[PDB]
Amino acid sequence: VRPVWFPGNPPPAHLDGSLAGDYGFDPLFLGQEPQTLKWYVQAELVHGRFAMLGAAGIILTSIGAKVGLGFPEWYDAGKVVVEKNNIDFPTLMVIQFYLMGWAETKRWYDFKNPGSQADGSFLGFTEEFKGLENGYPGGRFFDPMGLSRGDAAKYQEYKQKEVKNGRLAMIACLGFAAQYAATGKGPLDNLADHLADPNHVNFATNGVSNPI
Amino acid sequence: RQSWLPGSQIPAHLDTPAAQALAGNFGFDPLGLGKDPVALRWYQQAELIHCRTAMAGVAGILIPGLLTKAGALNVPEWYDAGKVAIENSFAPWGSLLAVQLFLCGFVEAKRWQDIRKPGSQGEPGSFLGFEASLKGTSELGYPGGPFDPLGLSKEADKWADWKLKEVKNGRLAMLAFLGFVAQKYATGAGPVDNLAAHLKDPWHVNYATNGVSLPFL
Amino acid sequence: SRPLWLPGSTPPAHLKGDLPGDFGFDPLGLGANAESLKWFKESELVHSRWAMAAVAGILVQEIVRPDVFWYNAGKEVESPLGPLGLLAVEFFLMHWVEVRRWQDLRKPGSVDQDPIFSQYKLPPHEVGYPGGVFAPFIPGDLAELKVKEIKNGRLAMLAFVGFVMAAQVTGKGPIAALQEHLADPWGTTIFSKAAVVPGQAVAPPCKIPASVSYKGIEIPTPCFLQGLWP
Amino acid sequence: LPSWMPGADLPGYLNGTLPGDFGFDPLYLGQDPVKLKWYAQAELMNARFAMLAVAGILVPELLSNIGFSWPGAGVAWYDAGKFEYFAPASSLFGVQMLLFAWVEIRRYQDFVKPGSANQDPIFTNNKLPDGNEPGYPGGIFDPFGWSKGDIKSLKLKEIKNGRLAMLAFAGFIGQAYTTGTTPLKNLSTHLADPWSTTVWQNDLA
Ligand code: CLA
Ligand SMILES: CC1=C[C@H](O)CC(C)(C)[C@H]1/C=C/C(C)=C/C=C/C(C)=C/C=C/C=C(C)/C=C/C=C(C)/C=C/C1=C(C)C[C@H](O)CC1(C)C
Repeated sequence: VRPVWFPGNPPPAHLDGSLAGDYGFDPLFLGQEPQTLKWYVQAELVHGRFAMLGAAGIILTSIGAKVGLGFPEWYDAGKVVVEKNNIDFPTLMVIQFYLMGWAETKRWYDFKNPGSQADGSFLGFTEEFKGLENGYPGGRFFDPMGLSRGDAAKYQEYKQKEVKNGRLAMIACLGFAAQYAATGKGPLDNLADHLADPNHVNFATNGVSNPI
Repeated sequence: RQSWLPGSQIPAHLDTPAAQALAGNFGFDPLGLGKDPVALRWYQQAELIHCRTAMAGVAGILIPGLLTKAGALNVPEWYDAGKVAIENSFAPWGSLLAVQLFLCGFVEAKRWQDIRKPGSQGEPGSFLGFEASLKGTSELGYPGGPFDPLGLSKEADKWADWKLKEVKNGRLAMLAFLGFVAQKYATGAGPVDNLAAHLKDPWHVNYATNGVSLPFL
Repeated sequence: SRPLWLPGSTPPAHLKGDLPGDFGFDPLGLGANAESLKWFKESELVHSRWAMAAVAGILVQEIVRPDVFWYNAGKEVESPLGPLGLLAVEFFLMHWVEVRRWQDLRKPGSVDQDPIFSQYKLPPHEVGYPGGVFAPFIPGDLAELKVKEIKNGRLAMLAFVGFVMAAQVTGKGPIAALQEHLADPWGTTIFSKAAVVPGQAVAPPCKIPASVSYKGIEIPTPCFLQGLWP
Repeated sequence: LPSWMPGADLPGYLNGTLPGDFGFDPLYLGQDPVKLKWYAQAELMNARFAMLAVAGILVPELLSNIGFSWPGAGVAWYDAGKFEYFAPASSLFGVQMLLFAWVEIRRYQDFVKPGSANQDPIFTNNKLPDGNEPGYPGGIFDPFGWSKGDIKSLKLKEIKNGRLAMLAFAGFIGQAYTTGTTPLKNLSTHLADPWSTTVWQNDLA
């Protein structure tokens, strides 16, 4: 048997175990249609990748912030980076939308037509924008070291590791958000605060978490 | 074939031997206007005329606009060229507009009757003798004879390339003129000065900063 | 199977024994693709050779001309040559050499001929080991000297990163650091300078300064990965 | 068999018939043979006007530093438009355009129909020989008895010197726009101190 998200319940019919991180977790049956499930697969992978990258950013910047280097904490870095160098806010946002819109649109229309961008329309590139699977766009640009086309079972292991770490990162970033909303301080500052007095500094003491 | 959006389903009316034989076909019809081949014919005529007059107008804006930053050709700004011209001129603007209405209506009537009937304007005795060379050249919108004096339209190997250059430069010209209008209402100076003020400080002077082009930020 | 690292273990299925100095060390599987493995082979060879030359440079530079801090040396040696001129000569010359070598990589057996003097032609080779005028003679045999060069290279690369951190913690050269460590082995190690406890964490102070004013326009000088030291 | 990148694949449409065929077209500008013909003729003409131009900028300045006394005493090459001639520049432009209209339209008439502009319209005995070669006229345009040798070598040489002169005149424009001085003075201050007079050095001001 597979390990299920809830030992004892059989897994739903549309979830089999061919995917990565497949634990049969779908109580609302949101992914019953195969196209909808395929789209949600891509959604989970993208959210996970941005979450991993973001939480790495938060943790590293906070490590640099507690030690006396002069880094701002993550709720202040936007203001001080825009303010301190010279940068006009809206032009930066607009260029963000330019580049992100270009690449993200390429991804969208590669989902609609699965092998369309490998035609040569972009400057000269062929078979380096052809996708490998759903949400795994491995070529020379996106898998430069070349891990996807060797050691297939070990590659399945890498898929499993990616999905697990991504989910952990997503709930980690949610942790950063709600944690800052509750305590109003930096995250690794909270880690050191809880690590100094574990029995008396936790969520059951802020007065905001449990209002009883 | 090229498409505007690689991977997008090209509509079936732009995928025919009749529609692929058109200059600058790139399968761009999100709002499905050209479902009627007659309507597509008429719209192609509209695109060609707009291309040609757009190129002429935008060239008239730019070339005096550029050369006035050099020494010669003291030309006023394009949004003030009329006033100064009419103060230079000899007649009031009403009579000039009337005369151009007449002299342009005659010609546009000609061209229109050639659109409704392809071999129309050449039939014996109609004009005083230019009926000889007022037929079409088998592709509507591209007449011959007294048009194309230099004979560039005779060789068959450069044909589609001359066409395609025309339509591409024309589309770019229409975009340019719409840009002239918007830059006039947005910043309040000549287009050459907008180019200079943007090259001088790119990361600070654009439409994210002019305070009108997007007011919500 | 000769020995292997962590002896008794099993090598990966893609490493067999064709290459010099392969011992089955790929837990990440970064050499599954042959087309990757050729590029990474060349990468290892080139990094090893640069590191060997640089480590010998640092040692001999300290030995012959002591009290010239190699980590500062750019702020030092400045000559009647301008630094801009030196940068130019380096740019053009090294650009030529690297482009030639890379052309040999991506298209094998093409750049073997001298362009100017059309008589001389480099003989056929195996990639990464050109030979010819690049090696006048072999003392010993080839297949052993390949192993020896890879071993001395990997050791040298580790030696250079050791030099960098050994400068960014102490602030002295390599041999001077060795003298300091032999002066008090129990008291001068990396474990004797810094530690992390769930209570508190302490790191060594950075000996190396901030932005360095070379010629007015200052060069910002950070230490590598400042915030994660012990 | 020479290349611009020894080992890299050359485009298929280049075959050495053109002078100086080194297989260089990373943008694929000459796929159609018609564009190849027009581009080849354009290259020849741009090359010849470049060579005459660079000669006309070197020789006056080279003979300026030696110190003769014709009134072209080294004024500039870009200050040739503020000098008293014996005619204002307007009539110069007029006569220039008339004569060059005659010559250039004649040359174009040779290019469109090769073998048709050979004979002198006025004195109808004088006629070019039948070695037409559109772009390489012959006859009195090769008056001193050359073209005896294997002319592919001389064509190759002409195109090489032409390309070098085109890059040279681009150099004159660039240098005179940036440093705003005369070019042999640029070579003078570069031979004064080669290590503190470079492009990277000057562009940091
Ligand atoms: C310049 C770096 C470099 C590169 C590119 C290689 C490349 C290679 N080595 Mg190699 N090696 C190196 C340095 C390097 N080596 C050093 C310094 C040592 C001594 C520790 C060794 C010891 C070693 C052994 C013992 C073996 C190899 C083998 C191999 C080959 C197959 C493994 C593979 O795919 O790795 C590809 C390598 C990379 C993709 C580089 C990864 C760089 C990562 C991403 C950076 C992160 C490193 C991290 C910061 C830790 C730093 C160390 C710290 C102490 C500073 C391959 C050609 C095996 C072999 O010969 O089989 C053919 C083998 O048996 N190497
Ligand atoms: C394609 C399509 C298809 C699908 O189906 C749908 C959709 C998408 C919707 C569509 C799109 C569309 C579009 C976009 C369009 C645009 C247009 C334009 C822009 C035009 C202009 C156009 C423009 C134009 C003509 C212009 C013209 C101009 C002119 C004359 C000018 C004149 C002038 C001059 C010279 C100068 C003087 O001093 C004054 C003036 C008087 C000012």
